[PDB]
Amino acid sequence: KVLMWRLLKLSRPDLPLLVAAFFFLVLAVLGETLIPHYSGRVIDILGGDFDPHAFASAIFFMCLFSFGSSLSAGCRGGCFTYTMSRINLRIREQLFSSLLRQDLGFFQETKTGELNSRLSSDTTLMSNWLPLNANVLLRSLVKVVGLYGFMLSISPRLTLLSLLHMPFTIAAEKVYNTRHQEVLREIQDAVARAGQVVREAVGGLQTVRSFGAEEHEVCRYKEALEQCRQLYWRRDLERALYLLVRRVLHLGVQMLMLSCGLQQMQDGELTQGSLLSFMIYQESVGSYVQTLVYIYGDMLSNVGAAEKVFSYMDRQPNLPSPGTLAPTTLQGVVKFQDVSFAYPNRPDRPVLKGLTFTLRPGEVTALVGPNGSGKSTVAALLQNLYQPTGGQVLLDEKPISQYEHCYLHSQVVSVGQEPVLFSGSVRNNIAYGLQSCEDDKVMAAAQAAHADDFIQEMEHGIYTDVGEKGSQLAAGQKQRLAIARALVRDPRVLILDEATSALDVQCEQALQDWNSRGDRTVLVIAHRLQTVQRAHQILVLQEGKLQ
Amino acid sequence: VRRLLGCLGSETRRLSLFLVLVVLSSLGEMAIPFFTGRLTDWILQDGSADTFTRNLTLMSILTIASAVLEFVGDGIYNNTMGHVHSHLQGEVFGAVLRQETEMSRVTEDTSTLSDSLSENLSLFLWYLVRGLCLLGIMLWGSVSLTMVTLITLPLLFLLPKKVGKWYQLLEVQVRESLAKSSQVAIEALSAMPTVRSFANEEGEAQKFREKLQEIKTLNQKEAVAYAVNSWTTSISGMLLKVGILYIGGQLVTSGAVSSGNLVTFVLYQMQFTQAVEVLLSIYPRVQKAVGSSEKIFEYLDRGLLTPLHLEGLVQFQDVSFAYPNRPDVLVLQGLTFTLRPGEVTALVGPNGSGKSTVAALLQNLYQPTGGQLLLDGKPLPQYEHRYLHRQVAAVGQEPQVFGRSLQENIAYGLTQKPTMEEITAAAVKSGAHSFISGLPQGYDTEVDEAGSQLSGGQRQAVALARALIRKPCVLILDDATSALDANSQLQVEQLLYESPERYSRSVLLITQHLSLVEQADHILFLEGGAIREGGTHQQLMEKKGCYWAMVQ
Amino acid sequence: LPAVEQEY
Repeated sequence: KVLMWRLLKLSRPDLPLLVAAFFFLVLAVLGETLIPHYSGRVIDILGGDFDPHAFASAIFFMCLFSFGSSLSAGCRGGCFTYTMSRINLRIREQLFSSLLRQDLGFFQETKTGELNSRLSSDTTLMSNWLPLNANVLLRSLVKVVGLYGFMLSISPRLTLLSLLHMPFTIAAEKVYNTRHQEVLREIQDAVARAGQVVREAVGGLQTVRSFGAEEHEVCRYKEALEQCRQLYWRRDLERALYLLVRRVLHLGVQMLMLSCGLQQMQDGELTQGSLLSFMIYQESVGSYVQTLVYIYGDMLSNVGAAEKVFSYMDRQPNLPSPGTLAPTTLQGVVKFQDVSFAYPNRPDRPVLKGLTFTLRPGEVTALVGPNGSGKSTVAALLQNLYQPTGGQVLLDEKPISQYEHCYLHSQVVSVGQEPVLFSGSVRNNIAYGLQSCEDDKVMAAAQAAHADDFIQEMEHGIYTDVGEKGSQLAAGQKQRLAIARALVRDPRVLILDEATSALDVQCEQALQDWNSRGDRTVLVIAHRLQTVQRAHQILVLQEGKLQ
Repeated sequence: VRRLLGCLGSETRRLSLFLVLVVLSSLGEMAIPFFTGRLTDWILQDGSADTFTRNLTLMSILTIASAVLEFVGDGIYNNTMGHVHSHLQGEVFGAVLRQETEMSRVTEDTSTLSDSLSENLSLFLWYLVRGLCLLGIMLWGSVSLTMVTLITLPLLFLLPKKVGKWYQLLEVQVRESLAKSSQVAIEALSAMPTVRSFANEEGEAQKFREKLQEIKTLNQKEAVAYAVNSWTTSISGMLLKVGILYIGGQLVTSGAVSSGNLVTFVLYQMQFTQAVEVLLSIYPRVQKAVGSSEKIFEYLDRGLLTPLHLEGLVQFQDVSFAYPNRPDVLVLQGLTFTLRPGEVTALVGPNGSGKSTVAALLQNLYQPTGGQLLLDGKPLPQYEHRYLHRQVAAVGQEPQVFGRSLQENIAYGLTQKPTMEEITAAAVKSGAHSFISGLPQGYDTEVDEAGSQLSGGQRQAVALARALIRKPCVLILDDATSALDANSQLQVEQLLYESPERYSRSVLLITQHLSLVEQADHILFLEGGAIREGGTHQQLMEKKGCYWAMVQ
Repeated sequence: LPAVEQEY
């Protein structure tokens, strides 16, 4: 389809290699198609005379041209495998960048396993089209056209026999290429069923061993396997039969081939040297003509894979336009009017229904009520992650969408009950997201979050590494890290979710007494009544409605 | 030493004939160039003396035999290969199942190691004989060129391997580094809400680029070594083709050999080049298959009574139970419980305190960790496995049914499958037919695999229906009260108590069901691995036992 | 059974 054009256009920044490599491709094909011509010339000159002046010259040029072909083949192959790399190292950069601009609901539906296969594995197929597949086709096509030129140069009467026979092979090749793939899937479906029998047995083995019922499980497998054996035998039998017809069809040429050549040889217009060049030409043409029709299957596979990537490339996100406002200072006043929301993947079930409330910098607001943990949506809605389906939210009496994305999250931060961490040093996770932060600033934030009291046990202090997804640290320590991650940013509107999990009242009061909570709005969400000890106002959430 | 050849004993005669067919085909193929030299010489030195017809006729027949005898050759191989391949799979599956309940990957590797070895082994057999027999006739043409050919052969053997070692290191390094680079991206995507929360969406792009530049410089060394790997193979193939022709020219001009004899060597040598290359190419693959398949051999080489129903008698003497994880995982000890037909009992205790093991021990699924126990006055292993399994049955801790219709899913292991209507009748007795009748074909409709056709509400009744199908003289259950509605399960226990099986059978269920708690004829409970409570809930509360203490 | 391309 036209999708090949966009894939082709992508490789244009690598012209200083493709143009040079394509030059070597021509210099490699021409260097190879000529060695058979001089091979027969040597043996023809060898017969009927003893002339070193002709013998030595013939060998030298034959050695030179094949040598040039061999050297160019390494260069031609060498350039393309580098071009394959720079294609692979550019799509991954672009594909990853495009994904990060998608909305959150996109990641809620799409599974990471699908994306990892899409990114890590499938993008390799996106680099084998031009550097690899375009070559084999072009290299073979120019060789087949060139070889038949030298075929015609030797003896026009004797080429025509090859032209008649060859379409029979491609007819057999076309049938076999599709027939064996069709049967292969027939094996695959039976094999998949056999694996399913194994999967069922292993997941519920305790039910099986309650009886001497292992007999029925092997009977399950032995008969499904019996289908596989019968389907297997059917396939390779056709492969063996297909080998036979092609093999005897080789006699369909050579048996006939020598009959005309030897008759011509006695009559004239042919010599043994001229014949041998043709003889080593013929069995090579059949190999390349089969490869040419063979590589077309890989053309569709790699191009077929392109619909997988470019679908995620071109998916337009549904987020609103990026904001631009960035006030010098923020009073940190948040007001809600008739806000309601439902998940895009689970629509028509408004979790929140027509809410209305207002926060002030000098107070503390607490959210209570189970709501099936649906109160977490307020934490997600306030940071402009999703959008209010009805109504709007005003921060400092302005639409939150108007604030610049980079600036907004430098003032409003949150800490969920799940302290997500990234691989790398502790010093990297505490100051995550910031363009640059001094290690002195982290120390005060670490002390303010009471995290410095334990991280100092680790090697090198703050520069100790952390396992991927925080595998190296304990949950109680992980919660403190997230608290420091918020306190180091000097936020103006804090959102703390379920702080009672590991942080006591005194630990929570320290966060509530900082410069980001001493005179700045802080939202605390929990289920226990301990928040009533210091919260200025109380909001109870029942069935997505505040009382 | 090597164990991979242990399965070849059952079909030795088939393979021996296969070898005979291969060598016959190998010789027949060699006639194609051998004659080609002979006809060419005949016409340059003599006229159309009709000698070509007889010479050409042998060329057609011999190659026809090779193709025909090849087909009859490998066709015997794979057909016999599959038969032993089939047996291998069932036995390996038949071995893994013969283990405790403490996994499908073990069948997966043999599912891909077998086909890898079975196909490559045939290729090696064909080309080695073809390579050997090609040398046999090539040596009959000229002893000089053959010695030349054998001398230069190790260079093709050696040099690509030395150069290929440099590539196979770099390609692995690029591939593994690329996986690490892609893995970092998934770490950000899997935690996307945090990333968008802190506006580091550009930072992750920068962190991804940094890990890709480190790979870009590595690729610039990958491509350079590609030329020398290609230049090595191409030049080595070339340097022999020119070498044989020049050494041939001096030889033929010396008069020792004819011009046609050189022609055959040209075709013979070209065939040899692909033969040795194909043979060497599959050597690492077959080496990997045979080495890896040795792990499979670890798994491969890892009573008089025939009761139709149990007699109901049971006893114990200082019995102990333990978890399969380790001997130090003992969870029960000092057991001395006994049972008789007609006894209704209930059990309760701390989670993991040997309750599950005792139920498994009562079913003879695992030997006691200590002490002694018996059933019907006889040891548990003193009965035929199928018959002993039919002597008593129990409902598992996770009620589920196999992927079969209710008319036939309950006939597992039974030597006589009951009627489909009777299976539906059993579902009615257990109450599962209320939801089973809602199936597309009622009891005849196949249920989803691993009990996915319904939730726990019908799964618990399905397990009871499966037990009701056997209707054994000894029944048992473990945590069945937490799988569905309590009221339905409690009535089910009441139905069992009211049934005439209350005298013709006995049962003891380890669950906190209220119906069994009040209707139990006897009971025994454990605390910390030792028996510390028993009796009915009301009786124990009246006796100021653990049940009365639980009222606090 | 003879041999049945990856070369660039």
